[PDB]
Amino acid sequence: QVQLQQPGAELVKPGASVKLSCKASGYTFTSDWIHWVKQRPGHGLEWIGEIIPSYGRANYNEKIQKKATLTADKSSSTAFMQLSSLTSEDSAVYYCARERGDGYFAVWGAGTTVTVSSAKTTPPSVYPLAPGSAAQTNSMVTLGCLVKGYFPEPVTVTWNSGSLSSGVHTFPAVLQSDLYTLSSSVTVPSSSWPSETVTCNVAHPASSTKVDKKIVPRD
Amino acid sequence: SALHWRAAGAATVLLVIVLLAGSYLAVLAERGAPGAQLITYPRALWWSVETATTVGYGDLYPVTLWGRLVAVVVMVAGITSFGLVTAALATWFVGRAQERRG
Amino acid sequence: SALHWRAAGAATVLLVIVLLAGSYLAVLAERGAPGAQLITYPRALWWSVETATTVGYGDLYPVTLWGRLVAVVVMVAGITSFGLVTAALATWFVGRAQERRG
Amino acid sequence: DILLTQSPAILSVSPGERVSFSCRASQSIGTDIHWYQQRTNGSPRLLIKYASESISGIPSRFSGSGSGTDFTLSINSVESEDIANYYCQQSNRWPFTFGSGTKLEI
Amino acid sequence: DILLTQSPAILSVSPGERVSFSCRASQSIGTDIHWYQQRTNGSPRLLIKYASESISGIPSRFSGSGSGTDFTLSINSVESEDIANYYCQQSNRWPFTFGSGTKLEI
Ligand SMILES: [K+]
Ligand SMILES: [K+]
Ligand SMILES: [K+]
Ligand SMILES: [K+]
Ligand SMILES: [K+]
Ligand SMILES: [K+]
Repeated sequence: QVQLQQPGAELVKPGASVKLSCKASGYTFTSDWIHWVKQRPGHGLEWIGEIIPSYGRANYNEKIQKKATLTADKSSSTAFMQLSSLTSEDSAVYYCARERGDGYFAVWGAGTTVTVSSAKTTPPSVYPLAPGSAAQTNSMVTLGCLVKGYFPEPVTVTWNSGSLSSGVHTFPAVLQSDLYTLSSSVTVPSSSWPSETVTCNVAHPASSTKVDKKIVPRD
Repeated sequence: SALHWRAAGAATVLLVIVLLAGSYLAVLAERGAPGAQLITYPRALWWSVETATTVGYGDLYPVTLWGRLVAVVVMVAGITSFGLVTAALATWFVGRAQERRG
Repeated sequence: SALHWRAAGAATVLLVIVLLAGSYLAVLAERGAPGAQLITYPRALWWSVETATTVGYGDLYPVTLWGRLVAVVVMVAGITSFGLVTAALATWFVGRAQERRG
Repeated sequence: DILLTQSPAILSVSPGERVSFSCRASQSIGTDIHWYQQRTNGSPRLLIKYASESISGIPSRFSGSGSGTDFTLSINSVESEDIANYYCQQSNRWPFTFGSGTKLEI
Repeated sequence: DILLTQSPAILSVSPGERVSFSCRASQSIGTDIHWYQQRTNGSPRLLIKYASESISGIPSRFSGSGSGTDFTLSINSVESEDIANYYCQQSNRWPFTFGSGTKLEI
């Protein structure tokens, strides 16, 4: 089971602060250290700091402007990272990771996507992508779903609640007028559809929404 | 049993506790200090032993105030423990020699 | 109290004085020598302790004649002090064992 | 602090060919180097610890070597799933640091 | 004796931008580096000691980092009063030595 639980995303207005959480399960020792790593889009992994929950002492990267403050709640096995007075430079995915005091990160959290923007949150609209009536099918058929008008990133798209993985491509979002848009592609044998149902599941952490959109052939 | 043996046993167990506590406390004290190497528990335990025995190779050592204070406690506990075993051994030989005479 | 305890106490206090005097004197002796590292008081005190306990990591050490002479005094005072505590412990066990017999 | 250099930044290899990623430390760190794999939109995954120690769950294909300042992560017979970013990380001196990353291209 | 290298000799930055001064030692000196600020016709002023330790009276804007041979003095959001010469100084080995200085230009 997932050892480290982190929220999917956090939208923060410039100048404001946010407190990220990392909930641990699995074996826990008084000697465990919880680390936080920052990763901006298209860039590498940057070490931020660490904390030992059993004692509460925290250390921080001295080489970068100190934006973080680490704390830990022993009773809920949750580690926290307070980031304050943020700017666009602070937008990135923040991972938490567990180190058994032996130097390496055995396991990582899924990461929390933090977005620093003045824009307001907006859930995505999911539209179907079924072939036109004149498209000729081979032994395989390609279907899809359009996910537009959402903010901030990210959104998670799965097909048939995750049971359908092969032949799936989900394209990177494009930003236009403070809103993101992307489409996801799925290919199944032409014979299996529509007899066997095909549905995409779109989850948007920032708006706490998750919707399904069944793909059926055009009239 | 006799006092010198009990004290030797007690000193040994205590020494082991100081090595364990010292290893843990050294890492706590040293992380946060740029350049510190005494920062993972397994080698700190090794470090604590070579410190308690007074070998001091120089492969590992504390650079911070508290790591050094922890080191001093480890040194003194080690010296005291082995000194106490020596003292127990002397007591044993002395008692026996009296016997060989009467 | 008894002699061995008084001597142990005296040796301990004396050792602390030698560590303090030695730290101060080592810096005085080493500054002026290119490459010397035993040149600020806080680490010299640390150096004096790991010298008196005979650990000798090698992170710090004297390079000048007087710094080394100071080091020798620190070494001997440390060895003598801990040896004297061991001797006091032996005296304690020996006295007690006689009692356990009569 | 220890600078970890990963060059080249991108490696193009043909399928089934053996590949080697390089990681150089600014100073000697024994074998205190660990490797992570991060696929697109995924989280980092431990591949090798202390330069050459295997992690359960990781394919036998992955191996590591080196000590001192020069380290290598190798893959015998690359396949599509190995397309990702690879990072080295040291735990010899505080603070822990990460390499700049190498992308694998097939 | 330890040679302390400060390059570039002059740094031009725009207002409110973060700045970093570099100081490199000819050999490893742990964290035994200290930074001083000297404004025109003024005396030197201690800004940071042992690479990253704060001095009371000095603005939170100033910070230091590094260990070994490479050190950095940083200023978050520069303003006019920061225009001055900046020097690093080591106390690891005798004799103490100073860097060649870096001028800040806005
Ligand atoms: K020794
Ligand atoms: K010794
Ligand atoms: K030694
Ligand atoms: K040594
Ligand atoms: K050495
Ligand atoms: K001895």
